[PDB]
Formats: sequence, C-alpha cells, structure tokens
Amino acid sequence: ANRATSAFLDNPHPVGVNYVDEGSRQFVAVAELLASKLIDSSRESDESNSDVPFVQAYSKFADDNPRHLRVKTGGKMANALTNVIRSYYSINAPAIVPQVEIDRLASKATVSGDMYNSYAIFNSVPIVEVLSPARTTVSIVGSDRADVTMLNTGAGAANITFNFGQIAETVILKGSVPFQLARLNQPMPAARFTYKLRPLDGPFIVVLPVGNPLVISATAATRIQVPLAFNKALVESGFQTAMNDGLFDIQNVNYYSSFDEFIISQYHAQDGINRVSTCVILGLALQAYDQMRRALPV
Amino acid sequence: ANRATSAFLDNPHPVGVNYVDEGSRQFVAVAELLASKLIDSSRESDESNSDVPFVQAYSKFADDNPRHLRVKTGGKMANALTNVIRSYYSINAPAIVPQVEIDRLASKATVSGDMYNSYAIFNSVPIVEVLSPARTTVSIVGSDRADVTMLNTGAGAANITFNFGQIAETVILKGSVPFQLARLNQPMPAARFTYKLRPLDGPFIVVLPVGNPLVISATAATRIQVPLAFNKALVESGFQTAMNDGLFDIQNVNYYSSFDEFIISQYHAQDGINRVSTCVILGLALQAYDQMRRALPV
Amino acid sequence: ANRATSAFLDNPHPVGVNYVDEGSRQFVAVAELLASKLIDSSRESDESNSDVPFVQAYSKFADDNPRHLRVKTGGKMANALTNVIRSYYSINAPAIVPQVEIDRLASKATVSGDMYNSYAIFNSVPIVEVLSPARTTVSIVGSDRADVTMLNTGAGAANITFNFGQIAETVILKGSVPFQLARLNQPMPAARFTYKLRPLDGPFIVVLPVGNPLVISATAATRIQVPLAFNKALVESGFQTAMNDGLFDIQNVNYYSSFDEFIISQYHAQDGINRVSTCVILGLALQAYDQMRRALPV
Amino acid sequence: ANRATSAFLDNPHPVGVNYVDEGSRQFVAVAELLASKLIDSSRESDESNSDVPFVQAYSKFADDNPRHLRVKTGGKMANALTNVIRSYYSINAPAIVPQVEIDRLASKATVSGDMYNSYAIFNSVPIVEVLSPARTTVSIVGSDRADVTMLNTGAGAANITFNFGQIAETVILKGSVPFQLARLNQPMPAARFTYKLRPLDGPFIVVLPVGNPLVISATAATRIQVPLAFNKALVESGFQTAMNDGLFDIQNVNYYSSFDEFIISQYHAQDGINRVSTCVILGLALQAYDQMRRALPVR
Amino acid sequence: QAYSSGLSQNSIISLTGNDRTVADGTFNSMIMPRAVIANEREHFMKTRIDKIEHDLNRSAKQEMMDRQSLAEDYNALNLAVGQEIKLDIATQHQLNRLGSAMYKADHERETELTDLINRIRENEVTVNGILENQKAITAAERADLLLEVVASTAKSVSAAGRAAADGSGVVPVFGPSVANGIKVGIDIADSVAEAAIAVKESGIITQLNDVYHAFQSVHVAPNDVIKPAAVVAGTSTELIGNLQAIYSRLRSHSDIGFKKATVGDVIPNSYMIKPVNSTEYASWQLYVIHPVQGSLGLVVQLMGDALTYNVFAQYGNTSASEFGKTVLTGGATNTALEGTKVKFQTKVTAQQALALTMALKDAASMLSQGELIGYFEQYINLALEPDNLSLQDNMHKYHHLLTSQNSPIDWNYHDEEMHKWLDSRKTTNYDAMQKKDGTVIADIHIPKVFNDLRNTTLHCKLEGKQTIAGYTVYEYLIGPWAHYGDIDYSVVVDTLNEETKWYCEVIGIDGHLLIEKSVQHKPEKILELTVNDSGVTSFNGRNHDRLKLKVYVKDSLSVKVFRNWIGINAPRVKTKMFNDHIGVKYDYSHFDKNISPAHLTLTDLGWHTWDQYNAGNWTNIK
Repeated sequence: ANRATSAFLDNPHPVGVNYVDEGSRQFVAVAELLASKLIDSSRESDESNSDVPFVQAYSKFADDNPRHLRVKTGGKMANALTNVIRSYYSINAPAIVPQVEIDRLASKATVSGDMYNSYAIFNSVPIVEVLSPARTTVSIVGSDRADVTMLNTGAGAANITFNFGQIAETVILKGSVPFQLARLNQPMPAARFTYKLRPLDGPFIVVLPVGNPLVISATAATRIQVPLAFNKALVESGFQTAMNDGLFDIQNVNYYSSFDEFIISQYHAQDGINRVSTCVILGLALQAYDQMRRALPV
Repeated sequence: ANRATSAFLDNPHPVGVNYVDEGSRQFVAVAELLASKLIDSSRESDESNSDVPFVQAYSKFADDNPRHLRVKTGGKMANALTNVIRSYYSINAPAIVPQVEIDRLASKATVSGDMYNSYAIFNSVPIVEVLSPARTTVSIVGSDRADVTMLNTGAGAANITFNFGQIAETVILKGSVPFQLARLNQPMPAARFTYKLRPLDGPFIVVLPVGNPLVISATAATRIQVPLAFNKALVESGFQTAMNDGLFDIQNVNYYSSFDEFIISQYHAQDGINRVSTCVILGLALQAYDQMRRALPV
Repeated sequence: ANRATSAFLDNPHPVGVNYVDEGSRQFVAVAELLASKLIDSSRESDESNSDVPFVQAYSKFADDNPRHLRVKTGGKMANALTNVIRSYYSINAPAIVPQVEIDRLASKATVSGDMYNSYAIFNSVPIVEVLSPARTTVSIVGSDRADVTMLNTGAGAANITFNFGQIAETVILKGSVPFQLARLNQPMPAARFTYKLRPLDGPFIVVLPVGNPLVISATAATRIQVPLAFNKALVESGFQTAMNDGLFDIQNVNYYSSFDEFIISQYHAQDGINRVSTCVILGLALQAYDQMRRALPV
Repeated sequence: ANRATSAFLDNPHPVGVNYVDEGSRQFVAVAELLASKLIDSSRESDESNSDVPFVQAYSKFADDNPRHLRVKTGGKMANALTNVIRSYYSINAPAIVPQVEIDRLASKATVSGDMYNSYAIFNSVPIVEVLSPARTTVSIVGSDRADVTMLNTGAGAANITFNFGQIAETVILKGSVPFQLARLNQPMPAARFTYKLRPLDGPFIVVLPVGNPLVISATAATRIQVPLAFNKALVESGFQTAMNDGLFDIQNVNYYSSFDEFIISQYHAQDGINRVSTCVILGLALQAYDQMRRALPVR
Repeated sequence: QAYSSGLSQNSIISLTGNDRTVADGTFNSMIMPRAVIANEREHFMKTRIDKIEHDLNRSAKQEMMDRQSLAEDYNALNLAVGQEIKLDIATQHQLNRLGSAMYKADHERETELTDLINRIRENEVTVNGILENQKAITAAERADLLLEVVASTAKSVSAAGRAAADGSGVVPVFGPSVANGIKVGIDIADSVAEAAIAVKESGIITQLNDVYHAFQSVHVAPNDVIKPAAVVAGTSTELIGNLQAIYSRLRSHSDIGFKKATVGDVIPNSYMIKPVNSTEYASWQLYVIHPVQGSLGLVVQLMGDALTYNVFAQYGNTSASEFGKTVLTGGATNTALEGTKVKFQTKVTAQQALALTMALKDAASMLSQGELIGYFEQYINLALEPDNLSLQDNMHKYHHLLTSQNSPIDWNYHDEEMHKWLDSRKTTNYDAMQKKDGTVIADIHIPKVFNDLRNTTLHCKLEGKQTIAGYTVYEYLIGPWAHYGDIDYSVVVDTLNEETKWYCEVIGIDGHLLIEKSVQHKPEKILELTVNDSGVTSFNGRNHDRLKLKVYVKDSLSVKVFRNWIGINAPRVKTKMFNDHIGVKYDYSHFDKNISPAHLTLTDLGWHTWDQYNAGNWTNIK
C-alpha cells in the first residue's frame, strides 16, 4: 500500500497567539477602513485637480501633515500593521507593538472589531490521503484544482481510496474518461463523468481498470466566517506582497502559494478552530497592507 | 480510431422555463440592485456612526424594520429569490412563487430589467472532439485551461484532429515543445510554440512525432450578452454558495465546478441560443444571492 | 542533455515606441477616468429614473449629445483609443493618431499622468531553462502554475538544473513527493514538500531518484510599477476583448493567453526594462477599452 | 474529381481604402439627402409651373445659381461624388478629391455618418464549390436563383458535395424531382422536394441516381448592416447608371450584373468583413448618384 | 444530431386528450395501455404462461427418453472424423435441443410463407386490383382484404387471432426450461483415465448454464410480415418480393442467435432501469434491448415527454462496456442512470423494436407519457401491436423502410461483421481453454461441430395430419440455402409393423422423383445436392432455389429428416435483397400435388415430368 497526500496540507506551523483581543481586532478593522479611504483618495484627487483629498486621508492614517520632500510611509500605523502581521504568521515571531499603541490607533475610526459578521468560500482541495494497492501509481498535483493521475499495471482492477477530510462542504470530481466511484461498503454505480460528494460521507472507492491512465480533477468549496469587509482579491495580493517584503521570513515556518492554501492547511490541523480565528484576522491585516502599500510604495 | 471529449460538455441537463418574462426579469434586476445597497450600507454605517443607511436598505429589501433580538433573514424577497433560483437550474424544480408576488417586488425600484445591454468573456475551452489513430493515447484534463497529453507509440508520425466547436471566438494553443498545426487539407507550416485559431475555421490537424509526449494547453474566450450590472466575480461566488446551500440538488441534473463551464456547456447543446437566455438570468439571481447572504447569513 | 523552456517566454515580439510621451500618457489616463464614468452613469440613471447622468457622462467622453437611432460608438475618443492600442502591441503597426488630437482629448479632464505611482503583483512563473541528463525526460506545462514532470529511466540518481531567471522576486516549489533541492555548491538538505527560493540566488539543483515520476509545481510573484488606477481584473477582460476584436491582428507578432504572460515575457527579453513601460500603458489603455466597450457595445 | 463554382464569386477585386473615415461618411450621407431634395423639387416645379423650387434646391446642391446656356451637372458636389464612387470600386482608381473639399461639402446639411443603423437582405446564392465524381457532370447557372444541373452516367449512384460557405444565413433548395440530401456522416433521409439548410452546418451530400438529370434550384438570404436611408431599388438603379457612364471602367477589375452580386462576392473573399464596410458606403453613394442624374438628365 | 427520416406519418389522436391525462372512471381509462415489464404481477404471470406453452409441446421427460434413439441415428449417418455429432456428451446434447427446436420453428414459418406465395400468385388478378384500387386504407386493413381474396388458412391479423392460429412447433423456445437438472461443474483433478473422462462428458460448464437462462427465441409469423410488405406494394410481384426479402433477413438473424450459444462467451441480458422511488411527473425509464437473434441492439430512454434512442452494434466490445459502436443515433441516451434494474426477454426483433421507436418519437407530442410507456413495453414483452390504428400504420411504414434497399442501416454489413467476430471469439475461447485444461476437456465444452443453425447437422421431426388411402403424408421443404457446398438428406422412419413399404417424393418445377426404401429405424439417404454460391441447385437440369419432400408411411409413429453438410463451417451465401428476389422467379405451385402410394405400380417409380401425366392422377403415368 502507498499513501499520497496534498503538499500544502503537510505540517501546518503554529500561528501566533498575540493581538487577538477585542482591542487588537478593532485596530486591524480601523486600519483596513483607513487604508481603503487612502486608495479612493487618489481618484478623488484627479477629479478635484488638487491634493486635498489625499492630504486629508494621509493625515488621518499617519497622524501627520506630509511634506513634499519626505517619503510618505504611513507613520506609526504602518509600522504597527507590519509588526502585527509578522506576529500572526508564527508563534516564534516577537510581539514588538505595545498594547497602549494599539488602543490609541484603534480610536482613530469608529468601526467594530467583529470578525464573524459574514462568510467566504475558499477553493483549496483538501486531499488528506489516497491509499492505493501495490501495483498502482498515484500522483497528486495542484491546490485550487487537484489532478490525480492513476495508472495500474496489475492484471486485475484496483480499488483506490480517497479521503477529503471533514471540513470541506462540497467536492466535485471530473475524470478524463468515465469512471466508477462509490462510498465505503456501497454498491458501485455505472461509469460517469462527474460526481458530487459530501466529504463527511466517508472514504470513497474508485475502481481503476487496467489500461490507459485515469485522471480525476477535483474542486472543493469551504465556508469560513470572515468580516463583511473581507475581499479575496485584495487578501491574495497582500499575501504575495508580504512574502515579497520578507514579513514571513522566520525560522521553522511553512510557505504557501496563496492565502487559500494557508487557511485551509491550518483548518485541518488538530486545533483547527482556534487557528482559523487567528488566520482570519491576518487576512484582514493583509487586505489593509495591500491597500496601504499600493498607495504608499516604499 | 479513438475519441476524447471534455467532461463538462457531457449531457447538459434541461433548464427551467418559468420566470423568464419581462416582469420576472425586472424582479431579478431589482433584487440585484437592492442587495448591492445592503452591502454598501455597511461601509456607510462606518463612516457615519448612524445605522440609518442599513435600516433604510433593509426596510426596502425586507419590508420590515430590523430588530436586535430577531434574526435578519431578508423577508419575502429572500424567499422569492431562493425559490426562483431553484427553478432556473432544472425543469423538474417546481415553480411555487406566485406571479402577483413577483410583480409586487419588482415595483420596489425602477430598473431596466433588460438582459442584453452588455457582454462578458467566459474562459471555458470547449474541446468537443479529439480524434486519434490506433497507436496513440490522448487525455484531456481541465476546463479553464485544458491540457491535452498525446503520446505516439507507432512507427510513423500521426495526425490528430481537434474540433473546438463553432461557439468559441478565439482559441490559443501553447505546447511544451514546438508542434505543427494546420486546417483540414492544407499545407503544414513550420513548428512553433503558440497558435491562435478561430474555431469556425474547421477541424485542426496536429502532427505528433514519434518520441517524447507533446502536451497542448488550450485557452478560449467566448462572448455572451449579459446585463450591464453583471460581475463575474460575484456570480462565481454566488454559484458556489447555492451549491453548498442545497439549491441545486434535484434528481437528474448535471453538476459543474463553476458557473463559467455551466453556461458554456448549455451553449453547446441543441437549442443553446434559448438556453443561454435563461442561464444569464440565473447569473444575475446568483449575483443578488451572494450579496444578500453575505450581508444576512443564514 | 536536454533543454526545456516555458512556451510563453519564447520570442517576445517588439512593442511599439509611439504614444509614450507625457502628453500621450495623460490621454490614456484621461480616457480611463472618463470611460469609468460611463459605467457608473448606468447605476445613477436607475436611481434618478432619468438619463441625465448618462448624457453628462457621454457628452464629456464623445463631445456629442447622445441621440436615439444613432449607434453610440464613443466619438473621436473611442477611435483614438482603439488606434493607440494597435500601435502599442507591435512596432510595425502604424501610428495614425495626430498629436494635436491626442492633446485635445487629454485636456478633457485633469489627471495625474504618472504611470509609476504604484505597483502590481504578477503571477506568471518564468522557467528560462531546465537542464536534464541524457536518461531523464522533463516536460513543462502551464503559465500561472507550472507543473514540471521529470522521469528518471537511468540507473543512478540524476541532477536537474532549474533556472528561474533574475526578474522574479520569489518562487515557491511544491512537489508531489518530498524532494531535495539546493544551490550550485550548497549541500543537499533533507527531503521536504515545499521550498521558497530567490531567483537571484542562482541555478538550483534537484536530485531525481529512480522510480516513480516527480512533479514540481511552481508559483512566482513579480512586482512591476503601474499607475495607481491599475486594476488587474479590468485589464484581463480588455485583453480578451481586444484580441477578439482583432486589434492585435497584425503579421509577425506573438499571441498570449493573458496580459500576465505578455508583460512577463517582454520583461525577460532584451531591453526588458524599457519594454515593460510601454506594456503598462497598454494595460491602462486596455482597462479603458474594456469599460468603454461594455457600456457601448458595437 | 471535378470542381464547379459560381461565376460571380470568382476573384473579387480589392475595394478602395480611401474616403472611409467619419468625415467622408458624412459627405456621402449629405449628398444622398441633398439629392433626394433635388428630385422632389423637380416634381414640385412640374406641379407648380414654376422653376423656383428647383432653382432653390439646385443652389444648395451645387453652390451656384443655374444660368441659361450652361449645362446643369451638379456643380462641385457632382464632381466629388462621381470620383469618390470610382475610388470605392477599385484600389487602382486614383484618389483625387482633396480633404478641404470633403469637409466643406459635409457641412452643408446636418446628418449622421452612421452606416450600421439598420439591415438589408441580399438574395445572391453563394455556391463556393461543388465536388463531383468522375462519371458525373455538374453545371451552375444564375446568381439570384442558382440552378445546378447534374447528370450521372456511371453504373451506380454518386455523391455530390455542396459547399455554400459560412456567410449566408439560410439556403432553400428545391429540386425538379425528389432527392436525398444530408450532412457529412449522416444517414440519408427519404426523398423530398425541398430542403431548408443552414450553411454553417457543413458540406452537404446529394445522392444522384442514374437516369434523368436532377436540377436543384437554390435561393439564399443574408443580412448586412446598412444605414436607415438605404433603398435597394435606388442603389441597383445607380449601379447600372454608373456602369453605363463608364465610371467602373478601371484596369484589372471584375464586373458584376447587380449590386447584390458585388456585395456578396466581396463578403466571401478574405478580409471580407472589412471589404463589406466600404461596399455599404458605395451603395449609399450610388443611391445619391441615381437621384442626381435623374433630376439633371443628358440626352 | 438525431437521424431525421422524411417518412410521411398519419396524425395520431391520444385517448388522454388535450390535457394529456386520462379522466378517472372512463372507457378510455379501461382501454389504456399499461406497463408489463415494470409491473411485477404481469411480468410474473407472463413468464408462467410462457413456460407452460414450452412444456406442453416440448416435454423434458420425452426429450430425455429420445436421447438414446437420436444418438444412434446421428452415428448411423457415417460422418467423417471431426464432423461427428456425439450426443453422449452433455454439451452437444444441450446444443442439439436448442438447435432442433429453433430449426423446427424456422422451418414451419418458411413453409407457411411458401404457401402464402402460392395463393397470391394464383389470385394475381384480384390481388393486383386490391393493391392499386385501395392505397389510402391502413396497412392492417389491406392485409385483411388480401388474406380474404386468397384462401389463406389464417385470415386474421389480430394478435388474439394470430395466437389461436399458431400451432405447436412455432412456440418460442424457453431457455430456462431446457437447462433444468443438468449437472454443472463436474470436477476431475489431473485424471486422464477413461472412467474420469466418461464422468466429465456427462456435465456442462457454468457458462452454458448462464447462456441458456438468458435465451428466448423469436419467430415471426407470415401474417405479421404481410402488413409491412403491402404498405407501398403496387403489384403482386413487388408484394411477394417484399415478403421474401423480410424473411431472408429474419432467417439470417436466427442463425446468428444459435451461433452465440456455440461460442464460449455468455450472452447479454436485456434490462430496464426505473427510479428507486418514482415521483409523479418526474419519472423516467431506460430500456436496453440485446436481441439474441440479431446483430444490433437498442437503447431507448423516456425522460419527461422526450424519446431518445440509440442503435449499437453487438460486436467488437472490449468487455469494458456492454455497448459497441453506435450505428444510428436518435438523441442522447444516458445509460449511467441509477435505479432498479429489471430483466426481461424481448419477443420482437431489432428491426421491429426500432420501427415502433421511430414511430413513437414522431408521436411524442401527440401522445401522453403513459401511452408511450404502455405501447413500447407491450410490443417488446408480448409482441402486441398498439391498438391505436394510426400509430400501428406508422410503425409498419417504418418497418418497411428498415428492410428496404434504402434502409438507413446496412444490415448486410453488420450481419457479416457479427459472423466474423463470433468466429474469432470461438477460436480465442478454445485456445485459452486448450492451455488451461487439456485438449480433450476443451473439445467437450466447446464443440467445433456446432457453428450455426443452417450449418450444423440437425434433425427435424415431422408431424403428419394428412392420410391418403392409409398412408400418412409428412412434408419437408428442402431449402432455401444460406450456404453453398454439398448437402445430404436422410430420412428415418419408425413403424409399428414389422415390414413396411414407405415412399419418398421430391417435387420440383417440372416433374417429381418417387423413391421406395422399405428400411426402418435406420437413416436412408434420399437426395444429394450441390448448391452454388448464389444458393441455387441444378435438380434434373433446371435451377431450383427450393424443393419439396413428401414422405408416405403406413401406420407411422415418427418420421425424422436429417440435414448434413459435407464440410463443417460451410461458406455462407450473401443474403438476398428485394432486387435479387425480383430478378429471378421460381414457381412453387407444384408443391401442392400429392400421390397415392396404394395405387402405385412399378413403372410409376422414378423421375417423371408433368406432361407424362393426365390432369390429376399424378400417381399413375399415361
């Protein structure tokens, strides 16, 4: 027997345990609202033929009136956001920012620090394990779309077991050729192109006939509670920027291509519920980082 | 010979035939406009401490004043939208919303209710048919980007026929190694990495030399008339929510990973001109469904 | 030995050298600002139940009042925008827009003409070369996520050389099974699923054990200076629209699936630093084209 | 195998690439509008027994007051319209009208240069190719209605492949006797007198039995975008007038019996989408030409 | 794209009405068709009645007793080595039971068609008048008129009338009845002794048991065929040619059906898939028909009010799927539907099942969903034509199209491909079993002598109902031939008397040959014929496509006729079509003549031509 698993699910490193209180979550919400206003100030500046809309938003964000010679960097709020982002990623990251500074920055805007008002759908495919007989080969490639290429060389048809975990809500399988799939201890149906499955149903058995390889393409949907202001387009852009700037360069941490892979991997850990709450605050922090750094590149 | 086809193009199920009149299309447009105001009201309620923008938005949407100890569900409009969405997906889904209720809800706002103002680009690649000789193996994987893996175990070079249908406007093929492609009964050009093709030109012949396998990556663009308020990102998110919420579980219906491949699959069926009209209305309903459910979960 | 390279990096055609001055850069930015107002004028018309918002928006864009029975094409601004897009793609495309017409249109609104205010992250992964020994086979598939399949048929373990270029900031490698990767002279580490690399670090050596094939998935991030109004969602839609409309139909040019591939390919070509500057203006021109044509489909 | 094609589809000569901008399109529309006023004023002069309405309209058209002993030809506006018409037909025709003259004439009347407001139906039947076996004879005659005469002299039934192109919308096939027609790789149906076909469906196979010849009559309809002022009767009359006066006598050009044949032939050539735009402006110009000469005749 | 036939169809009015649902407690509700395969009570009752008919005519106790006599008769034929039919082997005995019953039904049907041709040719003037005067009436009404002007024995075209007119010998073979009590899976381990081989020969393998449990023969009566034959017939010659063309196709399918059992493969089973929990107004049905006597299969799907069908070849399957290549498409049929599967045996041919499917597809809009279900299942399971007169005529018009020269399906191509595929399967199964077990074991379980119904040496028992001056007349029709070579005919006569004088008469176009044998309980060779590649023989200087053999026995108990080909796997003759039957015409009117053995003299025996006789008195020459 051989076991194959998704690469991004392996060894999720512990996330930080600081800056998760009500006051700190309000600061992240305040920064996101202020950073959003900073981006829209540029469009308003063009319409008004003046820098007044931008100067207003930068003064609120950075608590200082900009001078022409100075390179605008965001001031104390930008520094606080950066250090908070590093702390969330790893338990080894130090917590530089004091709580007094966080509370002062959180009072700049009137916005709640809630994180459970809305939901979001994440598309990473959690193939926890694939168990296959001896004379067969199985390879798993991809995160957003998981392609499983299976080829057997034995005389008889082989049974391959797919485990998609318990977190995901819906998994849709499509094959290069029609194939047979059924739940554990269930009758095998006729060959079909597509299957819609609920991961809580149990391990799924795939009949693999001898001959040409069979490739199954997998897509998954998972619901995670997020703030209403959450925007997946901005969060993913902020994730790449944070990696580029080295905010995640800490010893003994894992690395992921997208924030979708990061949050799904932590959800499948033993303490998944506690880890996800920290990761959602990181996503809103990354959303603010993307807006603030695009308006004020350094 | 051997034949291969895209999985998502197989057996498109019939769509609903109710709620496709002008008045019903006005109701879908009204719901999209009012649902968008619900999401926007949250940000306005942050700039100004008042909850007046949300109360006004919810009162128009649900015909009742929001209450603190009562769950916010969307009122009669939410029930109408959910049931109308079920009807579009399948012809077996019952149509239980009275027309007098649809007409009443369509009078809440003055919108065009028109479905053909603008267009949108859909990225599904319709590989209808790949015809291969006896001693060759062809496998097709992927829907947004299709990779076709071809291996020639024969004595000489083999000719492989590609059929992309007549609906798609442009197809771009990129290979791992340079390859030769030409139309039926036409001289063959020099090998090159990428090809831009018009699917209406005709079947395309690819020379497959004996040796290492050749993989062709296909991308297609298709233009479909949609309302001016159409937003692809919101429709795709709403499509995943509806599948997880159980709106699409009806007997004898096909399932798709994305709304992109759902509309393209229906377009390639017979009477596909008429099917797309219904699918576009379903997209705007899904756009309204996503915004409403994110603002008012469960 | 064998050399494998990404398809989209091969032979970037020269880009246009016209309409890159400060006066023409203002025209593209002005066109984007005014083309946006057309899209929002549709929503404001519904709220006010009048066409006054659209009349003001179209009159500023086209310099004529909207009239029924006349196809709304956008006037002289649309004609100029279409032609400058043609000139940007190819150096052989004629430049037929007079400078006095460019200056007149640019005076319609006041905008910031700087195209280096902000930045964007681009996801195309550059694989310049993969060097493999005699007894191994390497295949590269994909542009957004590159899957590299290597199979070792020889007796002993082989070393594969990966060259990711010098432009990209970070590259993340994920494998189907754990693998060992190191620099040119660094010692091999223990096998692990994922690696984070800096392309400027140097060529990377991967050991390929005999047996089952190993698949490596690559993801890269690149930072390019762009105007603050840049939006990747709108640029990609405009790129597909322009290709379908035939704006890029000119001899001796290359064709790409996405604007992401086009800008990365030109970056890695000779004289890449001054080629991406032209491509950025093309992206903002395509962003205006998408918004204008969706509001005024012809 | 033997190949037969329609005569009017063969070798479409390139159309002109000049006077296709918005300013020139406005000039053609202005000329058509002013020519219509010229023909109506001449009718009014006949009914009122007074030359005032005609002199009134000729002054706007020709920018000159009519004088006795001088032939009325249309002034500078007629000179521009006649020479622009020649340039539209062929790329070998010279471009000799200055831009200052086009701009001045385009400002005479207020009108849009839009050439895509409406549509028209054209009845030329495109038969790109008919492929037949060795022992059969195929002849194609006609453009508005195409009669294909097929005779089989072989031992058994033969299959004839019909290609109607990709541009035409519908093709109606009527046979002298019932016959069988089906698409490629499709079972043959029962013998029928008439077939309604979609040219995009693909090549069509006709079973030709041994015996008396079978004649298939073909009618086609296609939709082309035209301005609202387009009138097919006026355009066709102008096309014959331009031919008689010799404006279409240019080197290395092809001659067509009707404007319907001309526009369909250019549509089916390569880059036909770009050619058909120029042909539409030519049709409106020919409509103005037809009305101008009928108002001001020469013996 | 679905196949579109331009066939003209009559309008169809449903019993349900405009609302497409029948009213409760009405006369229309009582005459509505209803499902027979789906309903368990009916699918059980019909199987019981089908079994009863088989046991009435063919009793297992009698057939087991006749094994000893039949084995001796086959041995006495003195066949060459490698061509001997050893009935002591259980597998050979089982295959002979299937072969003998199938051939008897095919022979009787061919005999009735030959008489029907004679009546039509005698009354040609009246028949020609009916065909040209009455072209607007229904096909069933035309058949009733044609069967009346001719003095046909069976003048009824109704289903109830056809059942009553049918006699023993044409009843379909019930497969499960044949394979009852036969030992399966006898195991001898590494023993080559004579005792071990004797025990091995007494049993059959599991594969043959499965083949017999899925076998049910189909034999179409001439009265069924006359309706399709007269839909477009204008002259009597065209009608006769159509009748012969249909039966040529029917007979070729019967030979293929027997060949399926001879090879070592198991035959597929026709089944119906229905929803697990059927919901009103959301029901669906999937029908998969694998006709044993045929080269093509049918898949019919009823989703909503849409009818979709597919015709698939039964040859060339890779064992990965049960469906071959699609030859004719009528839409998209999903065979991967999930639901309860019900197994049934079809009583109609593939050409008959397809004709109703095409007719029902054209009437989908005008007929309710229940009517489509009832009419299809009744015809497939009971061979009951729809009561809707307009729908019945539409089915017959399509049936003519599928058999005519302009059929959308090339039946000759598919039938030939099935013979080649079946021959390959027999070689593969024999070679595989020759390796795993011995050659002796392979010969027992896969006999090489049994190839197809009209190739294998088979016996046909004759029934006698006519007595002329104390001599019972037994009739056997020699031919037509689907294979070419040399063919020998033998007659076995059993009589209670110790010494008996029995006669044989062979009738041709011009004259008849009379023989006397006077040998009991042993085969006696009567005729040796050479058949050319066109299926005709030269009998006394003239080309004959068939002959008639009449055997006269006094106090007879059983008369059997044996048919034998010189070489095994005789080459086949291309199946005749309408043009072939029209081109050459043979007169069969002389098959009705009889002789009186009692008033026979020595000079009358031998070969004599009709001119030597008076009118009547064919026994005695002038």
